[PDB]
Amino acid sequence: MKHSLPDLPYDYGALEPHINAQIMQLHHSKHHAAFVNNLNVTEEKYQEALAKGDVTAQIALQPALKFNGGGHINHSIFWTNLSPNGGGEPKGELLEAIKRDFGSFDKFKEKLTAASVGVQGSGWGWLGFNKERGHLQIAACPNQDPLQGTTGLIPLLGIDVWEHAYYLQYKNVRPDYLKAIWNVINWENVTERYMACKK
Amino acid sequence: MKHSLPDLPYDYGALEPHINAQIMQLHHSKHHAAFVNNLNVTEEKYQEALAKGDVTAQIALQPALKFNGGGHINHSIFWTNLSPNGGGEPKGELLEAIKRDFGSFDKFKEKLTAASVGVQGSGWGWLGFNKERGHLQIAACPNQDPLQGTTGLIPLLGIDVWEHAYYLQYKNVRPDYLKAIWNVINWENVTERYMACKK
Ligand SMILES: [K+]
Ligand SMILES: [Mn+2]
Ligand SMILES: [Mn+2]
Repeated sequence: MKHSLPDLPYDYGALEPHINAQIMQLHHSKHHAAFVNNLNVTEEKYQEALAKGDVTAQIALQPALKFNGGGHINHSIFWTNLSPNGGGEPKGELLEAIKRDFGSFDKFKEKLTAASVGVQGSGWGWLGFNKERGHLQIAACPNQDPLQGTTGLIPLLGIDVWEHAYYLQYKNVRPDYLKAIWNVINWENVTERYMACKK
Repeated sequence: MKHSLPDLPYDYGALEPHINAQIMQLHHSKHHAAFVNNLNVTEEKYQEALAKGDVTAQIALQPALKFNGGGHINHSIFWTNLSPNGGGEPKGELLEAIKRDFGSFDKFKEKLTAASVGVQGSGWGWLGFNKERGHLQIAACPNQDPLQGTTGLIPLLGIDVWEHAYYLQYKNVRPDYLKAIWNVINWENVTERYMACKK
């Protein structure tokens, strides 16, 4: 009934030196925790407004619902997209799809990096699956706007480019963070999400 | 709760020649009716998504909720803002507030006309009440985004500047529609809404 903060699947320092433990602890225990609690508060308000047929109240709650709900959706995926066992390249059908849709794994990395570096302000870069077209697709999302809820694409790999995802360690140089994060991508998880899209 | 299309407070031809009967009938029985019908469908989908804790579905439903819910809110106010007995100027505290906040009734008309003419695409011009500042305020809203739900201002008088509000009669010449609508403003209703803010 109530959304809950998932435990991080590894130690706060498991991704060093690529993402330091201070970032991981703040990002999970402060940023994500606030989204979950605030999401539950917003949902309860929305349920009351819906039962009363208060459309003005429903609409006034939309920014908080998308922001906190998206924050919960995005970070819950993000933690599983990273791993101390990550990095390198995927294999199997996901690697084949990457080569087919983007030319090569390196070209895909460049395209997702470009989308992630190109976010002006806060947001996310995504590798997604387009169910209707049956192929991979890159998109960027502002703030906490979640991929599937706002575009219909199924999320496979998300790169958080909010400043809190990198600033303590990499300061203003977002490209240094993007270079580092490729070393911890949990391709086992991305592959699982991809295979779940195909039937 | 099931939303319902409110009866129009007058005959479809009651606002002639300023807004013709064909427009009024289409606007109420087709456009507003569709907002009500689609709002009810969207609200039911939201009830299902809330019970399942499906945040992705909640967020995917937001555009339809704001569009149809806002359409229902906006048009329900709009019908009461007009009258066959309308036109002229308000009196009492509303006229005093208009003179105080905009300089004169004529200057207020210029400002609300300008905000309404300035909408690029579909939208609405509004005279609202700012509860925190305790004074009147003009704002424009895109599409069916409702005034109170998106800005907190209490709606007093709305001018629909979607093309369906005027096109059959005035074609591309939105300024002619804006000049004509002043002849049917129900200042009695605007006054009631204004006095309800100070009460
Ligand atoms: K360590
Ligand atoms: Mn984040
Ligand atoms: Mn309309």
